[PDB]
Amino acid sequence: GPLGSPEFMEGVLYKWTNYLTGWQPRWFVLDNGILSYYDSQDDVCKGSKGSIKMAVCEIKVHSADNTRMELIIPGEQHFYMKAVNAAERQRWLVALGSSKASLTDTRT
Repeated sequence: GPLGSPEFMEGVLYKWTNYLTGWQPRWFVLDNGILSYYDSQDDVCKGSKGSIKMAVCEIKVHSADNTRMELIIPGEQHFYMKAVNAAERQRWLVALGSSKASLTDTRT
């Protein structure tokens, strides 16, 4: 994953809401082992209202290189994330996937 270059990642992901609404892009940034969500980029500066703690949350990454990844945090969870394309997904995989590999606390 992150090698030498600063381990920072930012962008949006597909988030499922309802069948009527379809899909809604939401803003996510990976920093310091925490994956935080915001309403927009400007909203980031206001201060996070909520975040996903990667050290306690699994980013589900297997092998198939494509946009589909899953975030599971026991209690809240049910976060499905999908990038623009598999390449974009790989960017998230660089920051997030490194967290998966030998992560803390009781997993699975």
